[PDB]
Amino acid sequence: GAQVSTQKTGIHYTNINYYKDAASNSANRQDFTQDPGKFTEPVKDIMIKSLPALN
Amino acid sequence: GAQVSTQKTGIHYTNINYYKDAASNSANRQDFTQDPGKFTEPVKDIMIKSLPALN
Amino acid sequence: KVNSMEAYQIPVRSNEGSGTQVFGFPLQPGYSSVFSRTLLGEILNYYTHWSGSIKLTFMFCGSAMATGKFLLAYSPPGAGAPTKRVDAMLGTHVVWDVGLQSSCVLCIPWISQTHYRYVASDEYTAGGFITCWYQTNIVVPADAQSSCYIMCFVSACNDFSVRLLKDTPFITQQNFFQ
Amino acid sequence: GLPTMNTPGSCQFLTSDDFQSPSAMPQYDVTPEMRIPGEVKNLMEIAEVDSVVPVQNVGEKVNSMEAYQIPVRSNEGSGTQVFGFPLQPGYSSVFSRTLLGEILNYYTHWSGSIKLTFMFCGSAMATGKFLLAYSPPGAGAPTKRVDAMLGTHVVWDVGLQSSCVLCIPWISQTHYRYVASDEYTAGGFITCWYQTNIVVPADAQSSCYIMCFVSACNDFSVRLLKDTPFITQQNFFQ
Amino acid sequence: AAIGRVADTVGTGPTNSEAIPALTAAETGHTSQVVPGDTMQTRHVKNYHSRSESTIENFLCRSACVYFTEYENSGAKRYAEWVITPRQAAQLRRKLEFFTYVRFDLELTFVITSTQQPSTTQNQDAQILTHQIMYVPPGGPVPDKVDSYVWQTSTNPSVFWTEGNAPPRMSIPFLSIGNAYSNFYDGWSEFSRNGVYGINTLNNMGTLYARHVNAGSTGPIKSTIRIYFKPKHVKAWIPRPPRLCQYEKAKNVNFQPSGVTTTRQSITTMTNT
Amino acid sequence: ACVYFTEYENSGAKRYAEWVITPRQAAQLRRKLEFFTYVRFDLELTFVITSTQQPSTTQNQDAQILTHQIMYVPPGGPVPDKVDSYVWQTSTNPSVFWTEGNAPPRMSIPFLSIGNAYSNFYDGWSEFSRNGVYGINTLNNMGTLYARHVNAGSTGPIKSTIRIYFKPKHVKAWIPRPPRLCQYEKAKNVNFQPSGVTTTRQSITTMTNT
Amino acid sequence: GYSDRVRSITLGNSTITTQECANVVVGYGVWPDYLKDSEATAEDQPTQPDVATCRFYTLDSVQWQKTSPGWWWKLPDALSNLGLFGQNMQYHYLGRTGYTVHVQCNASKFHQGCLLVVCVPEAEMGCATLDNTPSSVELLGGDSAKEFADKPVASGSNKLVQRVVYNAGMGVGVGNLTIFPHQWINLRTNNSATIVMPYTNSVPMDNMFRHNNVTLMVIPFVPLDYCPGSTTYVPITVTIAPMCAEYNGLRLAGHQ
Amino acid sequence: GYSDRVRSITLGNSTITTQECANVVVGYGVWPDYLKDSEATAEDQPTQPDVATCRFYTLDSVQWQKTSPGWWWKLPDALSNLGLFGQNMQYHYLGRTGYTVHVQCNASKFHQGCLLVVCVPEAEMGCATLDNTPSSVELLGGDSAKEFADKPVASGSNKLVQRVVYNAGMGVGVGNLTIFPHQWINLRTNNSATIVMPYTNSVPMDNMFRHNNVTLMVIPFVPLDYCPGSTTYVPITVTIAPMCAEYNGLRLAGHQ
Ligand SMILES: CCCCCCCCCCCCCCCC(=O)O
Ligand SMILES: CCCCCCCCCCCCCCCC(=O)O
Repeated sequence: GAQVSTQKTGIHYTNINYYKDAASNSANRQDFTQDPGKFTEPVKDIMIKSLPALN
Repeated sequence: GAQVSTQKTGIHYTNINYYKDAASNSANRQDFTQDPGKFTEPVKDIMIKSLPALN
Repeated sequence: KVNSMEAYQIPVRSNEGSGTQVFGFPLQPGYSSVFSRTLLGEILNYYTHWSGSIKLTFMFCGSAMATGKFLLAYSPPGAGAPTKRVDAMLGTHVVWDVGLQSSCVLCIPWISQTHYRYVASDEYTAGGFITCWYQTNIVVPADAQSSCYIMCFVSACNDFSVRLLKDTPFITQQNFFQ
Repeated sequence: GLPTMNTPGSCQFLTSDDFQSPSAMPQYDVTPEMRIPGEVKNLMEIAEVDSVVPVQNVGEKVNSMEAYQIPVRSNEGSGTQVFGFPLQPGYSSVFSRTLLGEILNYYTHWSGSIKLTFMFCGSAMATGKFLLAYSPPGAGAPTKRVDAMLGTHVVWDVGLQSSCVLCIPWISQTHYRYVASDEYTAGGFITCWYQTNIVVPADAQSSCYIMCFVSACNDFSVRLLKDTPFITQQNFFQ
Repeated sequence: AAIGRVADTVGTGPTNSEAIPALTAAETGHTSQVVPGDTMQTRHVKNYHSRSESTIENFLCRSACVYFTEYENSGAKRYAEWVITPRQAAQLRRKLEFFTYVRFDLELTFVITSTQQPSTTQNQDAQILTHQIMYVPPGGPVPDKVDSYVWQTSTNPSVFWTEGNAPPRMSIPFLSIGNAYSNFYDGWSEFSRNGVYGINTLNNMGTLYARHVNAGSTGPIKSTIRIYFKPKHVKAWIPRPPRLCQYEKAKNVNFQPSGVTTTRQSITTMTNT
Repeated sequence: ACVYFTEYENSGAKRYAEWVITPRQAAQLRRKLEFFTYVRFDLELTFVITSTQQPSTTQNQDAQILTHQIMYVPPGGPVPDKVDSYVWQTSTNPSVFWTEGNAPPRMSIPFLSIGNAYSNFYDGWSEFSRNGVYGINTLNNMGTLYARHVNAGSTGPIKSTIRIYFKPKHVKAWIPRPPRLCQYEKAKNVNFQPSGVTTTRQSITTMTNT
Repeated sequence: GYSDRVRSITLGNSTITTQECANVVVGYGVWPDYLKDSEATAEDQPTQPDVATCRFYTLDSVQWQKTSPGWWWKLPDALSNLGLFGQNMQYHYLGRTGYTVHVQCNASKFHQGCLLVVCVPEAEMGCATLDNTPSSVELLGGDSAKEFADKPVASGSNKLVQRVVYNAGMGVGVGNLTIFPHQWINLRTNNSATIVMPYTNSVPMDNMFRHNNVTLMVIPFVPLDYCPGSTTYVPITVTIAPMCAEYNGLRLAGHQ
Repeated sequence: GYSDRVRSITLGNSTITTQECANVVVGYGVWPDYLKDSEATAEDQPTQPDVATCRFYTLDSVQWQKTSPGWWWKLPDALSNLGLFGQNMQYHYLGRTGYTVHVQCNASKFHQGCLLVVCVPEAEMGCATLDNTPSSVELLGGDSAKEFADKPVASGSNKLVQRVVYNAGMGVGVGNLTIFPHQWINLRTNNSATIVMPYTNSVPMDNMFRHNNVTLMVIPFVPLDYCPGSTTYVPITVTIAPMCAEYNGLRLAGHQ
């Protein structure tokens, strides 16, 4: 049982893990998740862009 | 998931991409498209061979 | 001043005129000493190409009683850096009026002939000039300091990206540390 | 000829590799298996079995059964310490050569609660109560009974049930501890005290012994396989 | 958009309301979310730029030489030894230190090269060299000589390599005793706040030992072993300011006060001077 | 196509090589690429690394197998000043390590342009004043390549040559142009020495190439 | 969380902000807009530079001194040399525009004064010498204010402007200038003044050099005043942005 | 009738109020909370004093002088001697907490300055002498700020801290301290700064004396300044409140 993912472009590729340890697998170079909020905007009260930050 | 194309002749071959980047794939040696018009014949008014080019 | 908090201070004070430049640096998030060591700049320096708009947030740290308006401007390359206010306002700009809202943003829109720019220096990849001017001079009352400071924050926009991973010039050594 | 391309690691010989290799005895018929009592599947099966701890390393005693004896006797007071060793199942000389310790010494990390079973080998007529305690690190080893009872403890009362257990709960800031010594991985101090001194009748020996057994609990595990320091040589034996 | 695509530019027109995207208050600790269209008429732009090369994984996933020593055919130093650490090299160390805590598997690669030493030995005829790298986890017997029993490695993991072949390589799991490798540790090793201080109180990654297996020739040969690290399956938490001052010592963050940046003439000079 | 090659030695003055990346130092490939104004393609890189023992008076030489290191430094990155500079750490710079005897090292490279296509010609300047640089070279900022040995090998002196080959893959070309007629003169511009339109012949009636 | 004191205006590659404005006065209720086909005469395809011409042009500042009588700027004119808006004026016979006029002037809780920002359409001016008419050089100041006079201007065969402030150089009560789109910058509560002016004229389009359909005037009714200690240089800056600018009758440049 | 300028926080028998705060920064978006059973190792029943330990502890004030470089406090430490929170640290091997850090500092419409309140997790510090590591006494100030230096600190076989402010004693750009939960007290608009910090560390719990997972730093980027007449002593007070404090591994007291 192989897997089949998408390559990087502007097609797919096949992968078969050969080792009993996950540590042996290739890198996870395609995790494109993003969550800036944790850093930019860690305010308790939501700040609405178009509004004044203070009133 | 491999692919299967036709070889050059006057039969097929199997291909499996092994890398995560399309840049790593083999050449695209079988694109036989052709469009001479862009170069030979870039006239705005269609010129009909059997006709006179000027009248 | 690079060896003190003063490096992060932008001098502003009441004058006997307006139009006076307040500062001016280029749009070289990667190269210019102004940005190069920033959070944004540090990251850029691990890459070869960059693209995207940039935000320059300006916080007025004068006193509650101090007032005034400044002209934050961005002039794309092609001509020289504007030398007079009347020439900078001909470009992309924001007239910031100081008030209860301490900070104000000058969004530097990514205008460029190519999709990406070099993080390193290169005139093809020229990015233009960012300058500030006095729109209507600082005006404090008596008993309120007439000389103030303005801080400048920088960060990337949601359309910012970086390419071609490389090593930073900013870190070096001569022998394995012991 | 299938186009191939060797990668780093090729041709090497990792001691812990795991590959297939041709048999030198093609079609050899192995001897059929047989039911042999006591099979072992995991070393932890062994580490869960009590073994007598040598609490009394003191001097020359290590060369006699005395190493496994814990001196207890009637006193003219209570509060007296009876023993005290650290929680270093791997390093401390007290544990290091134990069944548990021997195993730990083939690994780098350990985790889990430990059981210290104490058997009173006095005489049927001898009585008394002891305070078995475990003080997590952070402060020093308790020096008085009144300071040890402030920690995790079990007041054992000797009686028909000869043995009593002090379960040393795995308290620690990390999931695992080093088998080797390291202060980050500090494990605390295990001490015993007299709760109510030994009290025998006449014609019954007032000086006794207490044995100490150690074994792992069901939440014990070990990681990172390594070689023991406990075995060495200078030349291939003849 | 496309998982990793970047935001597209929303076309905007003339405004004249009381909406104030441009006015905010940095004191909040909040970073402004303004975009071009907020302070100027913009056109619409379908942006296809990806942030693929900025993932924590792609950023830390490149082999990096973190150290290297040498051992010789014969003489005094016949075998090498190195207390494992990523802080002796500055390149990789500065990247990892971009984050407070980190977790990852590691791809190890070794570049082993030999060089003939100058001597006066007649007719030298070297045989192919075979090396042995061996890892000794904290607590295990150490080799005291190139022919110590310890190189038996009944349990210690070790690689045997022969010059000419591809660099030896192997994967290593996330070996921390904790839930993540710590890059910084503002604490001590003793509860009295004595003993060691800083990152090095947590480093107990054991030692690496290299040696030849055969002497090869009658002449003297020196071998260099380069150790490369390559983080795989990375997870990083709490980003921090990038290292500014050059590195001074390998077991602590000690530095020599540095200026905030390079200088320039005046706050009006468009040049780096 | 071999687009360039330099050498670096075991010891001495030049112990490491360096080359500002360019396809215009070789004439073969350059004339083909210049068949079109703009071009876009990925590139298959191949390196042929060979060594040769230098003549000296060193007694009993006994070379160990050579291991080389090629390293790419994108515009803006620290450069090596000596064969043992910290820069060869390559924590981030991409680099290959090769050992003599093995097949030529090889690797793929994406279309690296800052624009939507590589430009083969550029009738413009680098300055808005129409000063500074002129021509194709104002766009070339492909960085530098650096080679070196990793080990000295023997006591004797050895010289190594590194041949760089380019192979365009996934090609797209636009606006064909006349093939280069005049021989190439310089690598950073189209400067030429006026040439005749073709070889000659006797008269417009001669069926022979004379 | 909303205050009419705050506001922001974007036009082209330029944005303006205020944290102490009044409302925003919109012309005669009309908002600028291009010329409708049923209201045009010029038959040629007009040009609408849009972002290139309808942006914020910041003029030369001016000092408000305890005695300043006031200033004024002819509008088609005040920008005739600024960017492409000017270039289009020079190259075209016909032009048509509206403007977002923004007058800035901050002081402090301790200063005082009250300016009158007003857009006067068709502000024909009088002459000091009753037998002549002011000269171009005396009326137009292009991007640099023109000052009003604290007191009358003498006759004497000159082509000067009767700049007496209380007469607005038009021979009318200065205090009746309110029938024109206006706002008051009263340093006490105010800080800026914004006025959007729709194209005004008796014809669809007109030549931008030969005619100045609107004239911006700033005139203090309550003079600036502070106290020893408070800063003394309180400038007044004017920013104007063309709106829906159209140009017809293209030909060779030059304002000849 | 609602203003984000006003706010009030209650934790235990203590309440805090502000009429001029900014927002409230919440850690890395995470809000403090006890340790989940699937994330623990310490097998013993923890102790949650709650109201007795998670209250507002007000530290020693500090004077902000026109030249003050800045201050800092190691967090597990700054409270190690305050109330039962401290008593629990002394009596337990393991502890885990988050904090609501509140930095107060009022001035007046006439003063000026801008502090940078920041919570730096794992703030390991450098030494003046490159061969040693700062001593406990030089790093920890427990409930009394530690000052940063206006200029470098000399070497010379001592165990001092390289307190040079623009380097935050960590060898990094002080102006990049923003990647950490922070707020800015800009006397002009601000007046206090509030930051809620979730427990951070590479392990579920840790010993509170041997380790200081967070370090609070206040650093003026814009120095205090006023005028003859305005008061001169402008203090800065720090109040910190533990949140969801848990303790394991009970034993005899003492921070030995
Ligand atoms: C032949 C087997 C070799 C095994 C190589 C083991 C190397 C261990 C690597 C540990 C990685 C980086 C950790 C820094 C440690 C710390 O400071 O906590
Ligand atoms: C070890 C990594 C090596 C990487 C090799 C990178 C080589 C870059 C090739 C660029 C290609 C041809 C471009 C001509 C450039 C121009 O004139 O615009």
